[PDB]
Amino acid sequence: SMEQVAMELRLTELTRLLRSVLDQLQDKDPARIFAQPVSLKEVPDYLDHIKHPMDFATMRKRLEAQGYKNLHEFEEDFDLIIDNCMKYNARDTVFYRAAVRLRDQGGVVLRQARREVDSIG
Ligand code: NA
Repeated sequence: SMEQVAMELRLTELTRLLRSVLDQLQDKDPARIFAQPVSLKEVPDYLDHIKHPMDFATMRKRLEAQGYKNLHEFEEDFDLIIDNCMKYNARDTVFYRAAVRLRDQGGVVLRQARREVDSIG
């Protein structure tokens, strides 16, 4: 149906916007602390601590399968990246501090992204 096609065109346009949002968020992590999943080879106990791991590559795989239906879903995953890090790592570490910085800087990007997704519908 044409109704189905139009919904698919909306999903595709959301995906295009979320890709640009994701590039912008990832530029706020120049050290690439959040680029890849935490390795279970190098933190074997990780899954005893963190129930829902997340990272930018896993977000990008989901994005390219057009697996985000709205901004809320994408934000949930971004927040997991930050929130997992701040729980596993202590306040005085380079990791926790990189999470704080990504959060603060990412908040700006997401503030306007929420306006653009509303605005363009
Ligand atoms: Na902690």
